[PDB]
Amino acid sequence: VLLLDVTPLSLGIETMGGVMTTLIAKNTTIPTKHSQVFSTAEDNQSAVTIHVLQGERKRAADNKSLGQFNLDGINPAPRGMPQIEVTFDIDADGILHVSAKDKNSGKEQKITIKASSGLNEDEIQKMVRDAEANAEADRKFEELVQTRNQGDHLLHSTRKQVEEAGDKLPADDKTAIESALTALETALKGEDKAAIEAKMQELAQVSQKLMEIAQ
Amino acid sequence: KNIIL
Repeated sequence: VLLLDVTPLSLGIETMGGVMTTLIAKNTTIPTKHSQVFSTAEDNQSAVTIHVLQGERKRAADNKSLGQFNLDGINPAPRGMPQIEVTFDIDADGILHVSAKDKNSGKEQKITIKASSGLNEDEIQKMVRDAEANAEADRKFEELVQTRNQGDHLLHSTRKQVEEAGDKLPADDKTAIESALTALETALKGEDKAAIEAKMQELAQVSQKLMEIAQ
Repeated sequence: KNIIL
């Protein structure tokens, strides 16, 4: 009632694209416990890395690392099908516990990060500093990462749909679709949002008949 | 390895 313990910077994890995903927002009163469900980036993926971040920057590399841990024992499945629940728990003593539970396999991996960990009062105000200074550049980096993920989705999603189709797809359409996927997969390698959107345009137009088949 | 929503 005269003071509060609060988190001075956001706390979350690295997700696909090297983006920070926030679990506990800046200026939250401790104690506190928040959960979110994540999944696997690629097929038959046996493990995830849980990289813990403190900071307000969107690029994971621009935030302070507090540690990372693996959870393995993820049973083979399509990507985005496994449920990896991540929980950030800060108790009254200012300790952050982070868990990852595979909701199928019941398995679990924690890390404990002392109250003393992370950036000091000075480094904090610097971080808030750069966040506002590089809001623009961070917005750009985000909507490129979103584009890259939309592309990747569209790419993997189409390839699967091409196999389930088999003989059902006209040779012509397969030739044209496979060319666009090869060029998208190339574009995804690079940093040029416009060019990824261009290969995503090229696919939509040539894939019209493949889509129909997926019925 | 890597992780997504």
